[PDB]
Amino acid sequence: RSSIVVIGLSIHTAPVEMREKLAIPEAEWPRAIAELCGLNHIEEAAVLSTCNRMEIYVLALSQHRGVKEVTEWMSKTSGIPVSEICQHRFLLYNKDATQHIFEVSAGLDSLVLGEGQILAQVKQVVKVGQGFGRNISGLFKHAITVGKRVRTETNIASGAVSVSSAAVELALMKLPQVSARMCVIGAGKMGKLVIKHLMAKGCTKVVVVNRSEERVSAIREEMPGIEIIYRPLDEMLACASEADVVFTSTASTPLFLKEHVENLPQASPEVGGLRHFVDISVPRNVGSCVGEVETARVYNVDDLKEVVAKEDRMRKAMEAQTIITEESTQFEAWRDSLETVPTIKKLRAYAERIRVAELEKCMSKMDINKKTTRAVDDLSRGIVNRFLHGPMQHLRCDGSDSRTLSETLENMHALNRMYGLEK
Amino acid sequence: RSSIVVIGLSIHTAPVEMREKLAIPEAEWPRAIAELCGLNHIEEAAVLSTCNRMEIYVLALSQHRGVKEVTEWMSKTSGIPVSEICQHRFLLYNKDATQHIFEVSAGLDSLVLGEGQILAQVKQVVKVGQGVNGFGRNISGLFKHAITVGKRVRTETNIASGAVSVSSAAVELALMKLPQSSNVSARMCVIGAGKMGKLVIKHLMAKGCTKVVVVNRSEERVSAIREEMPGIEIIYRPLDEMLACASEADVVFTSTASETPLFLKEHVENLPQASPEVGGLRHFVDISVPRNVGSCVGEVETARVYNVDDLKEVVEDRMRKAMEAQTIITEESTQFEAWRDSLETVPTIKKLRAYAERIRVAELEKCMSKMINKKTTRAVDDLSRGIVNRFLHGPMQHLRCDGSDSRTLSETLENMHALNRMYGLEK
Amino acid sequence: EPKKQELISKLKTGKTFLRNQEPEKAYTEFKIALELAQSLKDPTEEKKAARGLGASLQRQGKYREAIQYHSMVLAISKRESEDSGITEAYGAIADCYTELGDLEKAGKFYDTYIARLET
Amino acid sequence: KKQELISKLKTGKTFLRNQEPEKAYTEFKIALELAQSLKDPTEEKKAARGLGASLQRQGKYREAIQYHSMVLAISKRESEDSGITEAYGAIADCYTELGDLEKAGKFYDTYIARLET
Amino acid sequence: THKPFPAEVSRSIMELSSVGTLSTLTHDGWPLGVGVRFAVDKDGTPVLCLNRSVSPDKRSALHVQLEQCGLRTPQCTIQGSIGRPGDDTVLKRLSATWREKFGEEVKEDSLYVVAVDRVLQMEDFMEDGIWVASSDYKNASPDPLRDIAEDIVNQINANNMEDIFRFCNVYVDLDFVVSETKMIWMDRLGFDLRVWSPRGVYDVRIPFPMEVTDEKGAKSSFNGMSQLAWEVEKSYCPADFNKVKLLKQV
Amino acid sequence: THKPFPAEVSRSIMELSSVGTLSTLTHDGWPLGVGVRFAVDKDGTPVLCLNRSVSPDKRSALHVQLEQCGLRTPQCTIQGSIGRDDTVLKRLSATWREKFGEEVKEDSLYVVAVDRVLQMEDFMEDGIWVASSDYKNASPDPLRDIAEDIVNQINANNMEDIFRFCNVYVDLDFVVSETKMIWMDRLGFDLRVWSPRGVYDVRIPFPMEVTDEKGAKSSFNGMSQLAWEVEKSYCPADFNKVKLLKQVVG
Repeated sequence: RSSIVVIGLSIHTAPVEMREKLAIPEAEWPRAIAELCGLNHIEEAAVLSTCNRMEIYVLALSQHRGVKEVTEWMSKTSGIPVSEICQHRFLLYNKDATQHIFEVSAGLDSLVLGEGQILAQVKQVVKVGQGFGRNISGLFKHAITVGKRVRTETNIASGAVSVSSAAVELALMKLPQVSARMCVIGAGKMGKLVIKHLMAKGCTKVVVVNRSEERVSAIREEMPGIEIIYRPLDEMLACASEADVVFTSTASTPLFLKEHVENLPQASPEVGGLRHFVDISVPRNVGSCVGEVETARVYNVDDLKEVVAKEDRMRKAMEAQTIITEESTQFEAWRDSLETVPTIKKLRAYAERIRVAELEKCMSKMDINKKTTRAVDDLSRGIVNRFLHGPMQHLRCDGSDSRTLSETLENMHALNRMYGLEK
Repeated sequence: RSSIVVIGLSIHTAPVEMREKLAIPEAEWPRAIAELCGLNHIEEAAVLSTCNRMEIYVLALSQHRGVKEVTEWMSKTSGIPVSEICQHRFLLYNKDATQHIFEVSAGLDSLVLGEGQILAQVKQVVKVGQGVNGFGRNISGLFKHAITVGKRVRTETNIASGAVSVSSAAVELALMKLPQSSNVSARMCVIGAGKMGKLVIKHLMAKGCTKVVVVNRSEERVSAIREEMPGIEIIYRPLDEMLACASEADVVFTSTASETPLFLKEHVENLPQASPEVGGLRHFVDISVPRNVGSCVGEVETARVYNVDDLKEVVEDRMRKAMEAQTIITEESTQFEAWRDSLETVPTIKKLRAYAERIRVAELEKCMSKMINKKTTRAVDDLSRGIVNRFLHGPMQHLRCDGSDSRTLSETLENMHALNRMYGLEK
Repeated sequence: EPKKQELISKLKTGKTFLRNQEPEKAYTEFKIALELAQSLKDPTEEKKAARGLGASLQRQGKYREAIQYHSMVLAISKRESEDSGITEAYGAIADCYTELGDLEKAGKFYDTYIARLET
Repeated sequence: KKQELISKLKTGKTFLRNQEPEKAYTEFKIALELAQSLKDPTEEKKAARGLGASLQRQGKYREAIQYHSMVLAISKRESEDSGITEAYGAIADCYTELGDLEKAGKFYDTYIARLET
Repeated sequence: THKPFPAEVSRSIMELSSVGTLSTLTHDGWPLGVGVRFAVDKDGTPVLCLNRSVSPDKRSALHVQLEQCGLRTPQCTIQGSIGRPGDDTVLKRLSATWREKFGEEVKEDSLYVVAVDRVLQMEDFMEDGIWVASSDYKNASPDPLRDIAEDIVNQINANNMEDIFRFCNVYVDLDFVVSETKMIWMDRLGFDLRVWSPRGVYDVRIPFPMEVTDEKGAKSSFNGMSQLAWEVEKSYCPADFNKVKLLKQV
Repeated sequence: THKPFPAEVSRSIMELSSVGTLSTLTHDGWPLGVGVRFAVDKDGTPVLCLNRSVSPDKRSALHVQLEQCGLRTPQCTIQGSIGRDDTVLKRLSATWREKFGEEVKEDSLYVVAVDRVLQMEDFMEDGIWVASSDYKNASPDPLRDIAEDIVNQINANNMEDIFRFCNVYVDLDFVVSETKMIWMDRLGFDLRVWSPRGVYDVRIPFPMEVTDEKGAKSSFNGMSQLAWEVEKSYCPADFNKVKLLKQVVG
């Protein structure tokens, strides 16, 4: 028995205040995989952690015991009780699992990462490849194929609402009647798209707070359509004080607290005097109660589901499900391709017992001589080989065709019945 | 691909005036089987001929060409044009063919002969075809099992109790057609006191017929019947007084084995009209095939003729016996076919030995050329056949299954397919 | 030495003839081999030639004639109380019955054949 | 000393017949020590194939591959086609016991191509 | 035609089906349609179990469908009046038929009977349909192949595509090439086929040489036509008969 | 309860089914029921094809069934008025063709103005009336197209969990003989349990509402795991078991 299982907390089943307790950094990926394989019913393991999901891919001997051992590990790593995890856990088994990771790599599910960060991370997961056996690696490697295949055959990616994109949109959903002085803390991959999707909405000026000034200056010249000014983290609390809505994306514990915002001035009377703290950084940078302040409201990555939803984004979605369906049933075809391998080993084991017994019962009736023994042994192995070659060849099958694969497995079943390879 | 086919003229599809031209007596059965197997697409054959049916059961290579050849044989033997046969032809294929012969042996296909004549005949066919090379084993296998079905229906269901026979319906039809004014009081007459004849008298008695005149060759035969049923008066007359009896009878039941009619128009014209109690009509009920009454004696105003085809009139809520017997037919029909599917692996068992020999021979010759001998040669040969035998024993044993168990049978056939794929035996 | 060498010659010659599809030329070879084997009073070599005769008849479509010779190798083996070639005999007979279209009878002989494969 | 080779050689197969892989492993080691000392390529592959087989029963599959890979080397060094096919099977047998069905599959595919000739 | 009378088809539908729509009038005067299970006596008169009440206007109509191989859906509609059986011996007669048809029990407080006045009969959807007198309906008998029709059709469509295709060449005068052909239904007089082609999609009625009364009668008749069609195409015998010409679009 | 609103069930039925019964009035005053294919617009108002003309009484009623796993047949009846501008005509003539893949005569296109919808749960049921507003606003169940396919897969591939759900999620007083799964929607799924005593239908709810196919499978796998841990005694069954059953007659 062996099953490919995906376990974890997604954005659709668990709140951000629950997932962030399990957000495993890239540095601890080898350690997380090591611990998971320390479990009895776990052979291989992998950790996929983005701002919209926390998912654990494992190779389990028994899936009922495999899931349990992992769910406990999730509790012993998050502090969240096992009882609460089960009420928010996401769990798919086999081809539902292999499809899911394909649907993630294709950016088909939930808000997207953007600029192929989702596909880049999976490549990075594979690059971190040490002992994550050959089955999990096989699935992830094929997920990269699907991810890039969807990228090149369907530019669905060029019109998809990304996390950073929805951050800009949701900001305008809460803000009246812009402009209206936007500010972005943290200039990264997420930070870039926040400004990029901010510029495309008619934003004249944007304040960007970041550690590296060189990092910001590189962004300003790429997109010359919006005015970008730099200020360091020292004036982070100061820049937020001179902005109507603050975008926070960094890799930090929260940066803005309750009484750190209480000391801030009110926003302009042109936008209602309210401040919008949009936090797309995971774990969060704002919170966990800043919204208690009168002139300030906090929006998590979870609230990005509220907007938006407008046309071809469902046509491209169906065009990608064609790709997913094709590779998903082609990957499972490759997993079934290897099911005959243990039978081939057992057929040699059966053939050897007969070949030995008949040869041992022959030498007892024959001593002499030197070059003859090597002639009676070659005959013994000659009959067996040409007898095995038939079934042996028809147990090894690959490529596609729902007929050759179907017929090969039936051959295995017959050899099991005929030679009693079950025992 | 070899299929069991049943072809012929049933009472439900062909009229008696057409079937009687193809009525083969028991004497010509070995000849008919010999001719039929002389055909190209026909291996085995058997001829089942009763007054209700003329049916030829054959084992064909092709079920299309085989039928074509047999149908042509029917035409050349009967004289009937092939086109005219096809408009009245009865034809079933394999599982439907075995289903039919069982329903006939069980007497389910109405009507019956009575007193178990159908089953007695099937035994006779098997007995006669024991010496016939044309009779094969596949046909014998079907017929022998058909007797089993017959004996099972006879014993496990008293369906034979209220079952309408040809003779039974002959009496029922006679009392039905003659005016409702004393159907029994009418003068009865029966020609030929054979098996069919006794059942007429028997059912006449069961309707209150006190007196009946019986015409027959052997008087001992009639006296043997009189001593059997004292509930009815039986008077014996020889064939010399046949017209003399018909002239003094209101209804004449004719059953004999004469190929030519016993009544022609000319003679019945000379006969007086029947009693005025029945309207002066003399009713000739003919339960014989070939008929004993001519086909234009009905042209006489004072005479009406009835064949076996006319017994269809009202042929009974106790039909549960029919369904109880259908349980037996279904039970055996779907079990006989399973037994046939059991034998499909036999040719594969043969090819697999041949495949093994080619390897075993070739490997031993390359061994012996590259090799003093005496007892050593017999030992190396034992190794050569020893490896093969123990290797084949696995697949070989799992190709042989018999003994029901539809699930094991299914797996057995899949074993064959795999051996076909793995060793390319069929290709 | 002289007659024995004559036996083995015509014996393997027939197998050469049977290897390609000329059974009529092969039947002649074993016919001599059988006659030579009988004069030499060698039961072992006699049943070898007898097997060739049966196989050759199978190639000509003469299956019923072949069974007679396959039954001979059984009689020789039973008389000599040596079980060498009995397993092949029951198999060969079943092969003949299979070609005659009688599979039920063939199956019963194969059933005996399968039980001897143990051996 | 030449008689000592065949002696312990067939002795090792006896322990493998009675599932005692530890006592069997020791004997094939000595047999190899003699086979190399007598400088016979044929006898060398025997003890080496025996060693790998004895290791498979101890669960030491990864170690066993090394000795099954020796017999592949002995054949190439002698230009001999003897014992090669059994090696490719034996190696593939080990990968199958490791749960790795793809490498075993590739090594089994090679194993089929040799059964012909 | 070579198709059975509309009076007989309605009887066939009522015997095979068990589910219908009871159209009735309310106190409001509005037509109301609710699903209901029913059974049929020896006369063709439907008996159903209804949970609604009453209605005081007893005028109603029972619509029953019969899907044939998922291609054609002949349907009939019994029009009449609903009332209690009579609270006597004729109630136990109905409780037995309901118990024999479904094998389940019956709440006798809920047994209503539609007094058949006249019956509508259509061959498929969007069809005009033909009214049937209650005398013709009661007298007409259900088809003797109704209980095996579906099974025998699927068996033909799955084991006998060669013969089905061959019937489209030697039994019907089609003015085109046939792409696909499935078998729709089979009754005492013959069977219907649906032919697919770039020219159109039509339903043909190929009649048996003579009327069929049983299962053995239908298979022997089919095998007889299957034989002749083979001899014609193989040109071993002439085709001395007039091919079917009448088609019907759908 | 744990079942979706009856207004949502009627919409779900209207989206899955394509065959209904059109009940109408005659000149004679008698009610008439005729089979008819139909389609449904974005609001839920039915669109059908007729072979008849628009008569003087426009009021009609459309009854539609939905058989679920051949065990239960939830059904609804749209009661309203039927009548024939090219504005909303070109839109409905497109939706029909998109549903069936067939051409459609615009001269026989009718629309039933929904006034209210009667909604039953099965045969012989009372049913609850639904306002035309609650119906128009309600959305069809998002698992409708995947329900039958998933239900059948569960009934064959997770029978071990279905029996196990009957031991840990429902408080029964009898031994389980056979238990198949009937249906599944956004809120949960129904089971039919057989026993030597009798047969009932239970409604087991999902932990939280499901939105898509992946969610339902994930919810099922979560319930299967907990149900397994309970029976194997690895964790407590810290919840209230389902007690509400329902009598039914097979």
